[PDB]
Amino acid sequence: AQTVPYGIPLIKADKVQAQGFKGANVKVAVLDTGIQASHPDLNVVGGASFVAGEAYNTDGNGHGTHVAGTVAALDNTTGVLGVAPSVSLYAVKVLNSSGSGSYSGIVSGIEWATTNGMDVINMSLGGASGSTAMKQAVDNAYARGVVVVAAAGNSGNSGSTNTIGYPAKYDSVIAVGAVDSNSNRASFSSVGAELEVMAPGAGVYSTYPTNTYATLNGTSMASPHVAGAAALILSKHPNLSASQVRNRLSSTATYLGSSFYYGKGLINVEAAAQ
Ligand SMILES: [Ca+2]
Repeated sequence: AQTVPYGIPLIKADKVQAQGFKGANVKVAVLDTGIQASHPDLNVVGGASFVAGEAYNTDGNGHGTHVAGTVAALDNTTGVLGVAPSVSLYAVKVLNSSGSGSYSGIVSGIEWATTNGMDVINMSLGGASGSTAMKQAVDNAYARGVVVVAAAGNSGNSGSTNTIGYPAKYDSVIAVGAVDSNSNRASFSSVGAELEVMAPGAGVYSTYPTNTYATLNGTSMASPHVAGAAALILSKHPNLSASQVRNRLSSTATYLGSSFYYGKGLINVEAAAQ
């Protein structure tokens, strides 16, 4: 039996898929802790590792495999279902088994993706400080027509302070916040002026290391929902530029409240791709 995470119906991804658009021919790269490529519910086409001692196709953490599942868990009779199950999946390992990585390793990942013709880049990661090299790698991938999506951060609320991390904070990157199955913002979801859109990030069920599925909380689970949506929109309107895809996302977002806590609102892929 194949389970369908509340995340996909909530963003209306099920309606677009029903139309026949599943992200086919779109190249999405997940910049994470890698992916357990042997997982029966995932199809990794390629990737690269910029972390010493670890190949791109193994996930000794779980984070990468789970984020990858949210974007493209195969549409079969088992496991879960991704937002864009027909996407071309690339695993770019920029974080080690402990979920950490260096600026250089990440910059190399961003660069590799841009150079290898990735259409969408997912970065479920963030740090308190940015780097000018990271800022250029991102501004360029975006300028080169690549859709860059990043988790906004799990620093939650803290008085009236900006808790958005990098690279989510850079203009060429879409900062994704998290909400639960009731569309209520999750208390851990970072807040700040740079917040752009919200997506299911609380209790999301997805693929997990050694042929299984688990549930996790975090803006990291939210980001892959927006990356899968970008891929859906593109599988329908191949001619759109990254800038246009991104605008359709924030323009057709279901208003939830102040932009500081929700951005433009919960994404609606049916409205964005129409
Ligand atoms: Ca499946």
